[PDB]
Amino acid sequence: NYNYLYRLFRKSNLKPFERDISTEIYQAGSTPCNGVEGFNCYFPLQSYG
Amino acid sequence: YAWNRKRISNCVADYSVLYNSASFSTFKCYGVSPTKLNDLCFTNVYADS
Repeated sequence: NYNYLYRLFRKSNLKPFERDISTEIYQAGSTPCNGVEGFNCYFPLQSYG
Repeated sequence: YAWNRKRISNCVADYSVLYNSASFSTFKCYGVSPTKLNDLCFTNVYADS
């Protein structure tokens, strides 16, 4: 049941009572990202097996 | 099996031009932070090359 998704990291820290739907990625390392978004861009969200 | 143990520490883990060096393989370590290395000094870190 991979329909449930969860973030991998947020540049900012938590914030009580707020929902974030951003899907872009940050320049972390290895293959940080292409341009701003696209290929070689580890998705911020991963599902549940 | 005889992996090294040299205590490479109390030094400068400079990476400014190293990161921009595309030919370089990898220097970002999640351990503390990819950025928290330049002036960061190691307690007793031992290389195991």
